[PDB]
Amino acid sequence: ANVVVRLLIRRPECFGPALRGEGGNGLLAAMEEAIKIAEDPSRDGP
Amino acid sequence: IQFLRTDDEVVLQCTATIHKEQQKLCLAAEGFGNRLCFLESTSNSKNVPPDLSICTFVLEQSLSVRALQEMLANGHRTLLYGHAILLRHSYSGMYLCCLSTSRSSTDKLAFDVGLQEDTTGEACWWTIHPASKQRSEGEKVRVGDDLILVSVSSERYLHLSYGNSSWHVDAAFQQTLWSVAPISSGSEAAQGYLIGGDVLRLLHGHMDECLTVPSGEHGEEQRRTVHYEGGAVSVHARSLWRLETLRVAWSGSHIRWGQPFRLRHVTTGKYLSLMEDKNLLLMDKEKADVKSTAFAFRSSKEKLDVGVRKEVDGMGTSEIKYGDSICYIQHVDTGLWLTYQAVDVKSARMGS
Amino acid sequence: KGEAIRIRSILRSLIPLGDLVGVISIAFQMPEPDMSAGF
Repeated sequence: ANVVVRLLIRRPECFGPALRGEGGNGLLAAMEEAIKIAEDPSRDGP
Repeated sequence: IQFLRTDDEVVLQCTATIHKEQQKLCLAAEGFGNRLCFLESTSNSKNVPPDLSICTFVLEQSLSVRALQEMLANGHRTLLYGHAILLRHSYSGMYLCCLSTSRSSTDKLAFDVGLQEDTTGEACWWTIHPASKQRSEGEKVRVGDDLILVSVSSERYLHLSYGNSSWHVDAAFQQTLWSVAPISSGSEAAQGYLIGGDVLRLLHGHMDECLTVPSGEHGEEQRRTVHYEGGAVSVHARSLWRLETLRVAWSGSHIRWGQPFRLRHVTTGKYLSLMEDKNLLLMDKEKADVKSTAFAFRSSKEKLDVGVRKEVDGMGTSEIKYGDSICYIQHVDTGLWLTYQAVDVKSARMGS
Repeated sequence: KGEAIRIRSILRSLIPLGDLVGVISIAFQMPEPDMSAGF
């Protein structure tokens, strides 16, 4: 667990861009947008 | 080749390449009034000099991770890689630590760096690592080596964060290179001898007067005027001066004759500037030119040697004392010398 | 222990609590069946 946390914090790109980074806010908006994408078939394989 | 001992005054600089322009930004701390640190512009020192007084830290202890964790669960050493250091601010006396709150909204996961009084906990300690593969752990650190400082508590790097106006160093997971420029080696500082970066004042042999400016009862434009005065001004805050040298490394060394240095007023924060149409006055940092505000101390009145000393990368030699050292101010541009006048006419001689 | 507390603090700083409560409170529908390839 310790080495996994250390590696994950050393390489922050492993976290989702919606959660981690200077862009997306976090898990709330990420999950809501994911639900909207699942509901809208325009963002999947036609 | 010079090793980094303990109890020595050092400077923490870094390089930032922003907007296709390189810059050398230093770590500074106000100390009193605020806790968090900020950045200082070591480069662009031609018109705006950096406040080196607050960019100086001292290393107190150099313990390993095991010794640190043991001491927390409970001498002139040599700095080694992988160790943990304790950076005490020279001016404020507090200790550099990793804060818990956040200020830069751009980093929703980074922490701020600032000063704290107590040395308890893991926040005030910083572990050192190299920035190159040629130097491994356990090796002795030398001058100019690129180092990486990691928080002991948060396990975060001392990162140089970029912002429009929030040019603030934080504790982020992206590393950043830091250079350590020594100022005072902690060696035998000659007692009674002039040392660089000191706060001192001038007196006369048989006049008992000191160089000062008018007090706060007058306006700032009147405080800009410079003169000599005696009496209770001999022990005053507005009578002190600081020798701000031009170099960023070893600026707290033995000041020798002829080298340039600005004369800063501690009370006003301005420098003794000179424009030829007038005499010398006080002007702020935002327009302080090197040639305009640079002065030196000669041991005589002649002009036998001007461009003789260029650069000495070391502690220097104990030459100028405090008591028995008759200096003479000499400007780097005009080469003039101090003269006392009689501006007060006989109508008001017995007054001020 | 100290390192365990530090790891817990790292996890807490990485993931905010209010975000977790909000994600928990979504109240998915309960459906003639439907497709379970969603939330």
